[PDB]
Amino acid sequence: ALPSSNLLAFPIVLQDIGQIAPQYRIQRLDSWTDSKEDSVFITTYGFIFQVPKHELLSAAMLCLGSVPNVGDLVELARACLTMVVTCKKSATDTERMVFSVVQAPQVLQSCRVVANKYSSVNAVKHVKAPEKIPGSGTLEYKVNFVSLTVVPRKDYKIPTAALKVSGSSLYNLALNVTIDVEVDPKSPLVKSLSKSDSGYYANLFLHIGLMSTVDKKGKKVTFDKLERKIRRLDLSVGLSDVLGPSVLVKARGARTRLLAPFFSSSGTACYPISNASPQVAKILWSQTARLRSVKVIIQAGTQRAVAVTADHEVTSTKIEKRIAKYNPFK
Amino acid sequence: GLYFDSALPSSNLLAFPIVLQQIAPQYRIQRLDSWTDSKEDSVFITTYGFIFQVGHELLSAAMLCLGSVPNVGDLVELARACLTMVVTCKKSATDTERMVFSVVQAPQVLQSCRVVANKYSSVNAVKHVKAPEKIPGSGTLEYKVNFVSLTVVPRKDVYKIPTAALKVSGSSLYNLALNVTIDVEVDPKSPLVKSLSKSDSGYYANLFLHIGLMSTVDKKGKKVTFDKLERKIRRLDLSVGLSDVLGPSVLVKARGARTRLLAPFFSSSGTACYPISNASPQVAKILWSQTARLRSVKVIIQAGTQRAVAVTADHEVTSTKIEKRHTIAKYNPF
Repeated sequence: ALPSSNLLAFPIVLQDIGQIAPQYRIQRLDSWTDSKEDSVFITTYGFIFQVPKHELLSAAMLCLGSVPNVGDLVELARACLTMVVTCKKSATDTERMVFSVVQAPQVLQSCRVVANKYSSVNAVKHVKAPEKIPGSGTLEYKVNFVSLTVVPRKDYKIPTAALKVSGSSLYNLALNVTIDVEVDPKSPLVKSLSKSDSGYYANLFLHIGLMSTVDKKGKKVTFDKLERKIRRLDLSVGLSDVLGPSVLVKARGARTRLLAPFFSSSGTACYPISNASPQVAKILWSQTARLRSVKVIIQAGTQRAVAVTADHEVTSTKIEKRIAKYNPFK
Repeated sequence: GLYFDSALPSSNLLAFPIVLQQIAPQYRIQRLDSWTDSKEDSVFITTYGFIFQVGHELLSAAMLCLGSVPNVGDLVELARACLTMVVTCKKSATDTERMVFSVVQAPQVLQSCRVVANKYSSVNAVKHVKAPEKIPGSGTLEYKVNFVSLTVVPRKDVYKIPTAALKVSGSSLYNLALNVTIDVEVDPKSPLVKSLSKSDSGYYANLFLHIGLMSTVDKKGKKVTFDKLERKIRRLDLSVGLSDVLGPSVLVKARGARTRLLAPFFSSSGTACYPISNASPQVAKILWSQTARLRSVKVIIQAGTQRAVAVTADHEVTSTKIEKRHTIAKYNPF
């Protein structure tokens, strides 16, 4: 309380039985290296209505893709509001929400969702409460919040398969991230979070790369050595919105050969929380948040071994500026 | 451990932490087998319980499947043994957050089930933990089993469709699907109401399930009509129930022959089983804690590609039979 974004928890909000002002935010990842070839990543947030004649079922999240870093950004956000979108349930291996673009301004025509006229997304990652969405009827999605992020050719989402690579000659590099969330203590959201005296916070565990267990001359890397490599890697970590709430990791120092594919050639990686942990992602649709702590953790490199081998904590990383505030249009 | 008030079933404590602020072990058995015996028969075992932090603090409800043992012994003694298990857990991650359960002690009757044979299982956390965001990614944690749910069925009947055959799409196919609504017994004071549909009777949950594929043409030439498809589907003679094999799941059965496209969506004995925790993790975990039964199941035709679904209204065809005997049943103390 009281940013207007809190309503994006619907229906898990106090007044759930029975448009207030369209908001927008703009985040630059690197305000010093602005280019016309940078991409503007655009996320919508809003509400699924049943067809007043109009019933509020759920908050929902719709990624548009990107557009070149061209034009005035606040007007690009205004165009996101005049978009007309319909959605139905569907399902493939899981429940899907199919959104259809009915109409959209010309400025949005080069992003993937608008170019394709549709988007089909995992419903548990994109809808607050899919159990609430009828399998039939006439449904509508109303965009009320627009969030744009300008990102330099840091392009860098690790392909999912590479996040699942594993083996007994490897360690799994991972981050134990805790996130403070601002919330009304009488909100039902509060139920699923931890309580400290510093406040309510969420826990996230995130796999960030891989390392070798073994020397150039066969066995075997000492912990001290491993931690020196981690230290040199000199991590910084923030919260962002880049097609959904996202964890940004930046190495300011060199990568080892195994860690190298897990970052762009400029030392950055972007992790969509909605794949990492879908319940944390949806919380952050609605509540302001910032990193409480980030500890870097080493675990064995197969889940079988994770089960029998204790984790090695090393150090904290800096917290690198994790984000924009929602504002009304003026 | 901790408590829950006398009015409601203990199974309702499996909502934790989604509860408004004494509990003994329980079991339930579902029989999908015939009354006679065979060694095609297996006992699938699901456990439900709580992850505690030792540093003794209750964090979240959780579910862990163990796999299956042969149908031998006394099933009430098999269930009792499930409580003797020692299980720790910790977070890990690959592409997604993982919960890793480590079986530290297990009784001899379980030694052949998958999770006990290996001494661990590593599961998608959002599907197996009510509130993964409340679990610390370090610290001392234990999984304590309090509910054990057994399902006896022949092995050949638990035909779960592999992910890829469920994504198979096509311009000249129809998406055959089920629109499933589920009545759930829940108290109105319970926080869980928020995410449910208000019924004239009570509360329901909506679930939309992809079930097979059908051709837009008749073999030897197009183009199948409103009426012929109805024919084929009524001939399929679909029946649908709930159960707890591999967690809360939807059982789907066809009495009739399958067309060439539908075949692989059913076993040679016309059965299929869809874990809800894949279709919808949120409905699945509701089902941990509340009793429930099918409210209604309509058969639906959508286009064969997602692109086309988006431009095409759903055509509702018929309802299915509801196996009134197969429901999300309640537990009994030992």
